[PDB]
Amino acid sequence: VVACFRMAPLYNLPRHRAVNLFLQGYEKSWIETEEHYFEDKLIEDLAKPGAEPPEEDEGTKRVDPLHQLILLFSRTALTEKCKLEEDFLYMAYADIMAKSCHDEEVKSFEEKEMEKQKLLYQQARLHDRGAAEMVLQTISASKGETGPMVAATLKLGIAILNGGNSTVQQKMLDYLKEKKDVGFFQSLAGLMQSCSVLDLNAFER
Amino acid sequence: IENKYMPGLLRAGYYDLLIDIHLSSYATARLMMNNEYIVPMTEETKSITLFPDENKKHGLPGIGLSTSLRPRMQFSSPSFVSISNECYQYSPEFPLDILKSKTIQMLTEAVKEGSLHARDPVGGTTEFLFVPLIKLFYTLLIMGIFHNEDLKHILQLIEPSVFKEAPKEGLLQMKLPEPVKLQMCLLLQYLCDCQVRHRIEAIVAFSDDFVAKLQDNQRFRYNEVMQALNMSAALTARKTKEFRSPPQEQINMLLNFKDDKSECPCPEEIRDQLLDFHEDLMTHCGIEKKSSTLQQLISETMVRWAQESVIEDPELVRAMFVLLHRQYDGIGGLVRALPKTYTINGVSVEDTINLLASLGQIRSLLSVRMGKEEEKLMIRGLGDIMNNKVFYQHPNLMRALGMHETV
Repeated sequence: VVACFRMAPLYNLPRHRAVNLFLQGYEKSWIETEEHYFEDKLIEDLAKPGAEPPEEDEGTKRVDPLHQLILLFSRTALTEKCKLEEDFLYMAYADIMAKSCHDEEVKSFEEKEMEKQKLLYQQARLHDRGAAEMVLQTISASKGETGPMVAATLKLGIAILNGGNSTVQQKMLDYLKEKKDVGFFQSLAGLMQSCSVLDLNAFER
Repeated sequence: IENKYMPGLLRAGYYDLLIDIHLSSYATARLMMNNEYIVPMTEETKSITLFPDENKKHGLPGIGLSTSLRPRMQFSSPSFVSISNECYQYSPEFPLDILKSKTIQMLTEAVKEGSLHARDPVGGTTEFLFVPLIKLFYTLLIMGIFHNEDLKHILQLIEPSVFKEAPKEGLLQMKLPEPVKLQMCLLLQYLCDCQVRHRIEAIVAFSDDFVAKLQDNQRFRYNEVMQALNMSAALTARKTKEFRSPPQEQINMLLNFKDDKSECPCPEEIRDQLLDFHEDLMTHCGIEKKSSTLQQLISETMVRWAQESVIEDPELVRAMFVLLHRQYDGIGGLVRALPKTYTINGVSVEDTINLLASLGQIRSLLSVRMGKEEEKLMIRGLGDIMNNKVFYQHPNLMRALGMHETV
């Protein structure tokens, strides 16, 4: 009975306060829930070579925009820094690339082979341009610090490694062997110690 | 500014000196406050709409009626003879209309001259011809002096086909150097920011009537509940649970008529209003053979540049891909702008603008090394902010402005 007077409904609130509250509520309830799927088309248009042989280049095959983006990210990872600074561009485009790969009642064998071929082609579009080395370089530069950088890099690695991709596994193993990178395994270990578990104190509090 | 036989290095130095002396401080202040939206509740604000006319075609970015509070222009006299610190404050005065006319004439001439690919660019190179000139144009446009027909003409110069009101090629397809492309990307990002500001203002305008009708029906429901309270005491508790839930919860529950669960006690017409406004907003954002829109134009231009040439400069690649992601993730602009969107009453406009000026001073003096006069400025600005009634009345605005982080 006294609750409605201890705290008033929306009609008692001033116009501007209610307007701000409605803006926040509309944002949270609608804008995130509205979802559009553009990753496949984006990563395919970026993969398309834009008529390079028609263009008056008279030279070797120029690198596609997706390859240039992957090279930019790889160079940023390889650059020596005291800390792996967060890059909004990376956390956006790595998510886009991972979505493009994983792209997700009984299925026939021909159909299942079809989704396998689709996944292989989508993983090829990325690990034919250096994504396998990129996802290792970012983890190595992380130096065992948990963050959104690793949270997106691991997702991209899983997306490109779905189904146990032998070509991608071989590419990562060869890259690690030829670079003799200890930082990758050091960062993996550090992430393992930084991983969290259940906390009775926090649960009780 | 105008001599065509000036050496390129001196031309760049002079276009830098002009910006630094006269038209840099206000540009910096407005650029810092560009990501914050305080929209007063005025009749001009209510008049704002997503689409200018009945057909759903985007208007030219920039032009229109914008009511968002922005930093105020005040320029000190160029007379430095007086030793007063009050007159030493602010930026020296300049004929900012002669400057804006000359810049437009200049870029108009440069578009025609460089298109023929002459062997004698102003300053000796296309970079010296374009990078400092476009940068002066970019600073003027950021400062916002360009308005209406001047912006229309400069948009025609940037791209005639896309911005045509309804064999000439705009700056976007001119085989531009990398430094020129970086400045063009900056201009395109500013245009996108203007579109996002227009979207936020239209959302605030729609809120004015939508929230009013929501409050009216929510109070009629309360009156019906309280008059039927005597009929059943058991039903009274579950009827009044909404009325005793916190106002944020009330907004959240009344705004669930999305999908088909329909748990909200929202009238059908109130549901239809937002169901139409949200569709119109998504159409404006592009979520749901020429490009005809800035978003499609940028999405074509960035990919065309990347396919055409291997961009050597990492910053150009970064800017191009950031802009492309902005075009392809328009909902992201909303999810990042709305949490920084605040609404104030008309009476509080003067106090809000004074508080914003004080905050602008406090935030802009972050970039200078600490000193005694800066200590006095910090203390005085903090005192003014404390004295402002807005600081007390609107803690949410204070938190969204990131003021505690600045201190």
